[PDB]
Amino acid sequence: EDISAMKNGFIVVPFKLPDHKALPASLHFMFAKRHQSSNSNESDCLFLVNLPLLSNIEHMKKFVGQLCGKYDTVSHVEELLYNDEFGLHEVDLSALTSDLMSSTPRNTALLKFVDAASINNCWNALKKYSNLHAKHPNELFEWTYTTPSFTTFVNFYKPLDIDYLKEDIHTHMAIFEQREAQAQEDVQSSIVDEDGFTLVVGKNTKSLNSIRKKILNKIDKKAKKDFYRFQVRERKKQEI
Amino acid sequence: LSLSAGFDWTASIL
Amino acid sequence: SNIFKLQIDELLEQVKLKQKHVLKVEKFLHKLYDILQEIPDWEEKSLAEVDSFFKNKIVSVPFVDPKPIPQNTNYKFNYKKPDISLIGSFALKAGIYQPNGSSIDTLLTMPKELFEKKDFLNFRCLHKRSVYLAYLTHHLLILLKKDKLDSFLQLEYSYFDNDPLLPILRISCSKDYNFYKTRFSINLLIGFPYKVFEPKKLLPNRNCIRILPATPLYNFSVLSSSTHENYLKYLYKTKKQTESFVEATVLGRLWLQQRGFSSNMSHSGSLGGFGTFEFTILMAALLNGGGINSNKILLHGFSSYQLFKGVIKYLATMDLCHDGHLQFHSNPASKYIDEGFQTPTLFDKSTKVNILTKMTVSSYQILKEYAGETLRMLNNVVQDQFSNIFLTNISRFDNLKYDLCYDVQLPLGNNLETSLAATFGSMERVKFITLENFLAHKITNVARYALGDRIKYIQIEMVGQKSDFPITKRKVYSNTGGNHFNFDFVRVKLIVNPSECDKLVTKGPAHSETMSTEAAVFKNFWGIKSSLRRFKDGSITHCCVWSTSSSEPIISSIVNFALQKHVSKKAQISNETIKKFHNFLPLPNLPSSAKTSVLNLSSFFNLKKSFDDLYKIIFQMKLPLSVKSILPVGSAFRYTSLCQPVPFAYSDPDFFQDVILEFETSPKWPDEITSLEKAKTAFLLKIQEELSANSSTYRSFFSRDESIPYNLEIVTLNILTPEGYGFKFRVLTERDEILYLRAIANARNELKPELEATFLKFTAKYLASVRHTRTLENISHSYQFYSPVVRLFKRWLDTHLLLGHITDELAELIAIKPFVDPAPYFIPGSLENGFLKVLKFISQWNWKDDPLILDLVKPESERLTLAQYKGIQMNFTNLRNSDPNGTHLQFFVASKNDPSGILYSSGIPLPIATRLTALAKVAVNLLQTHGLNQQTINLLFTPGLKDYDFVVDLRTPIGLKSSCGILSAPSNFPENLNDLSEKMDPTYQLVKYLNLKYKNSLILSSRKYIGVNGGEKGDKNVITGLIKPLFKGAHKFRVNLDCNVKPVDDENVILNKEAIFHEIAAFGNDMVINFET
Repeated sequence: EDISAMKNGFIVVPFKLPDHKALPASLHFMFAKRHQSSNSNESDCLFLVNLPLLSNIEHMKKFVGQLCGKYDTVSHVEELLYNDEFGLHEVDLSALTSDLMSSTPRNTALLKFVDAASINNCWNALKKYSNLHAKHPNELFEWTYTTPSFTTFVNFYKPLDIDYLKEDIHTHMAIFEQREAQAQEDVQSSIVDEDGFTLVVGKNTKSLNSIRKKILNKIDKKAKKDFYRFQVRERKKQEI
Repeated sequence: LSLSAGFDWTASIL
Repeated sequence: SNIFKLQIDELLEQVKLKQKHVLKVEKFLHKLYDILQEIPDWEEKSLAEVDSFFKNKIVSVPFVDPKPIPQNTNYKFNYKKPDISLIGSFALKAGIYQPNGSSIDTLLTMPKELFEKKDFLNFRCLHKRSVYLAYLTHHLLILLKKDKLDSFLQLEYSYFDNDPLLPILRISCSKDYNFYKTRFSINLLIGFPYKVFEPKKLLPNRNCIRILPATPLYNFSVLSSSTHENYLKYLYKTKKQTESFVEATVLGRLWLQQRGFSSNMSHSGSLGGFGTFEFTILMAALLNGGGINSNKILLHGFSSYQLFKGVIKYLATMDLCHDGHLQFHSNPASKYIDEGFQTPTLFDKSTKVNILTKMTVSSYQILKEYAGETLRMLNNVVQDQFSNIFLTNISRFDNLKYDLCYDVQLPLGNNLETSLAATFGSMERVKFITLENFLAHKITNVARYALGDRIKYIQIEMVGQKSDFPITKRKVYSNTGGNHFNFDFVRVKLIVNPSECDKLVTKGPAHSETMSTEAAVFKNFWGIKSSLRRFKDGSITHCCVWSTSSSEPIISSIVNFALQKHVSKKAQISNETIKKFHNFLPLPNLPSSAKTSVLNLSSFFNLKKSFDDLYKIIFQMKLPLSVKSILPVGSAFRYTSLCQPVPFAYSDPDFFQDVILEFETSPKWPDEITSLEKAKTAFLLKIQEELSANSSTYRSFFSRDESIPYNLEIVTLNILTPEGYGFKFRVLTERDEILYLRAIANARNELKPELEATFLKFTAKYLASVRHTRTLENISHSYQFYSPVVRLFKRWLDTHLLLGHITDELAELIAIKPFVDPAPYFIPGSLENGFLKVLKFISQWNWKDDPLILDLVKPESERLTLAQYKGIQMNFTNLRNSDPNGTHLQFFVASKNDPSGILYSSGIPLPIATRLTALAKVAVNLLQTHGLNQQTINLLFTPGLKDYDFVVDLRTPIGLKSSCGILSAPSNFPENLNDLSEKMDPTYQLVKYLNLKYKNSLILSSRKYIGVNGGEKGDKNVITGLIKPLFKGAHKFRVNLDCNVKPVDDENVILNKEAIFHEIAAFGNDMVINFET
């Protein structure tokens, strides 16, 4: 309870659990640290650990909301990156099999903010929020665990809308055919290097990426033991 | 009553 | 062959007796011979005088029934010094160390002067021998006291080979002459001299009990009693001529004992009659001939393996009971005669003794079966069979050996009812000396005749029969018997024939203008149940008709009616163990479900007929690519669904049945995975479209599949068939397989093990799944009882929350092993015998060092050859080399479909894998400690649920049992297909997702089928969890902790159990009811 920050630097951010009849002041804790990265998409992010079940951005929009109201700080969360609660998107099978259409830890995610003024405002609020558990646990915020995304996830057995699928299929093939057409023209366009070397492309070849991968993937019989004078002299040597 | 077996996590029962 | 030969040697040395105990006992009985030499002689005495002489003595003579009365006992009694000699396996020095213990046989030969020529009549020789034994016991007892050995010697009578007519004195040592540590038993055999009685008068056809009917049992008893030393001499000559005789002898006694076969009498009911000396004398008979041309079948130069093989082949194929018998000369080449005596016969012309007299007809067939099935294993070259042949005891449990067991409680059991005693009569006392011998024969004939072809083999056992009785008493005393009948109750055990065990009508003789003798015995036996019927073929035959039931087989009704009508109208016949197992199988909600037999697959045939209707539709439909084929790959298509298919019962987890659709090979398939699978949905989307237009009576909807990891574009078409069945369709294409191989090659070295796992699940559903149905569906037919046992086996896994981690196919492969590989047992022919066999195998399966490999073939091609066999064995060693402890892989299940052996047994957590063996072990131990009974079965099918760290109870809003098609109900599909989810159980999906998030910390499991194991209304399901050792204790805090925890110190955290309970509760919503931690 007295613990506020982890020695490695991850601030503890408590949360109050619901009142459910099956579960008759149990809490849930985050561990958070400011995230630094030269990457633009990962810039202005807050590293979070031990996220609850199905924690979407709308959850983050709430809790920054009460923190903003309580501490009168202006903070906006732009998105929640690398949220894979079930590790489902860990490997991009589309990227591995081909490059067209896809040019590309656990129990943690990156919380992006709109600007640096928002994230440092949130971090100051988070440090104060951590101090509450030692002094006043009662005023601790309460996590909902009910969201429109949660209801859709809960409703596992839902027949898919055929009309939505029809449009999604149609757009995807239209894009893929355009990319496939462009790739096939590129290989069979008499590619010549800067110095006048003409690349070779076999017929039916469709992608230059394929040609590269083939390269990555990938005299003794005509030698005569008895032809030269030295060859019979050595044979005579071993003969006797 | 029931059949209850002590849970083994080292494959010791084998 | 060299592997076997060394395996023979290891067995001999392991069981070889320790020679020190030979000297210890040789020290004793050598001195016992001196005690005998002290015993004085006796004068001629009448029964009146010997009765007075024995009136006050503690000793009482073991008179054999009928005891000699003063009128018929006019012949006198006398004792004289016998000629002491040593007989038996110890004489041949073929003896062994037996943990249960062995026996030493010593013969005391009466002087011939104590016998008249016509003393083999009316038990005359029997009674004088009886007093002869008693006189020895009296003097031996006092002399035992004088030498001070009585402190540690206990004396009692016993029947020789459970022969009521040959009581003998049995000497043991209780805890210098103390031979208790030797664990040997000196038996004094009181036998007659050689050729006292004309053996021709003692032939089986002849009679010796005046009342004429022959007396084969008594004629053998006295004649065999007079022929002991001759067989002794006869066996030594052979022991010298062939060097491997003793080795061949010790190999068989293993094979006799493991099958529970002994030299004891079989007419009483106990299985036996073929012992070592039957085994050895068959050798010596064969070593001097045995063929129809009197040519030698066994040669003296043969080794132990060849000597054993010859007799097993000899007994397996030549018949010695009905058609054909063998004759030999102990004192002349043995010749096989074609004529048979209708009883097991090995005539000895030199001694005029049939050595198989004690061998019953019914037991002989089981002997002939056991030798034949071993001969097939003996000829086997692919697999080593030494352990099964010699180092596996099948005699432990009667249920595992015998398909059905029925205990018959006879009336008035301190003597049998007057009617039952009256049935014994005087003529049958001559034929069968004891009522136990006759009554056992009575049960076999009526039971054999009543069942007929429905059964293969029948055994009648007199449970609670004793063979040893104190010195103070004349005959064995049973608590129920009251000196009248030496048994508690009769147990009727069968080997059923699955092909015709469930036949509704028992066919009989054809009708004729004059009622034939076979028709005479036909109509009388079944009485009112007998009658005359006609059929479609136009044949007019006498037949009786029974009624099928889902709780008991037809065999239950036949034996109960047959025994009661003929044996005794008061008999009580009960087999509840069958009935409980039958009830545990879910009862489908179809018409006449209760009357349907457990072997009826009528529900399954109805399913594919509806599929065939859809099969015709899909083909005639025009598509951009022609249909290559539509392949059903479902559980109900392979006859393994736990609950039988029911129309409109869409709450069943197995309602939507997977089917593989493949089109003509085309070069236009997308080269990218997502475009390919989306292109597949477009093809399915057409199949939905003009199916809806042309066939509006069919309803359809689309669903997503996530079984294959990282392939999220899979969309399956669910068709709701008008007959009321659901089918799931997924499209298969050649490019799909190679694209997965492309992903593995392109994946980073660290990610390649993950991608190959994705490929493993893909082939498990698409490629290997097709093959699995094709073999099992064809293999299921001749294995009629495989479908019920695998369904009941699946039920047992679900009760214990194990199906969530075990794939459906693995449960089938483990469950088929007793069928494809029945050795050393037979193929299961009943639901309990098969199911207990599956549990027995899992209990004794050492999956870390022993692989499971099955020949999915029909009973005796596609059989595993030597090259294929060694290849799979090479695979197991390689995987175990990398994974010795078996943490990554536990069960290695392989076959022709799966040569890798990891296809259907990958991803199972090590904890769960140990549960299957741990639960199986305790179940076997429970059966040993307490016999198979109603209480034990109820335990076998109820879950403890206490060992789990935390237990979560759930209830669905509505009962799902009715909608699951289970009879303790929907008749049409809902108008809005959204309403299907409202009447379904999501807990299986709830647990699946929660494991993956908590894969590194927790293992949650639940009951897949809630309608079967969810109580009366089928709504109660339970989520049970386990905390791993690492996260159970406190850990230092790190980013890679990958667990929900609570800080305790500035660098220490502990598992967050309470929030996980809340996390489960919100995820469960209203279904969750209670939490037990």
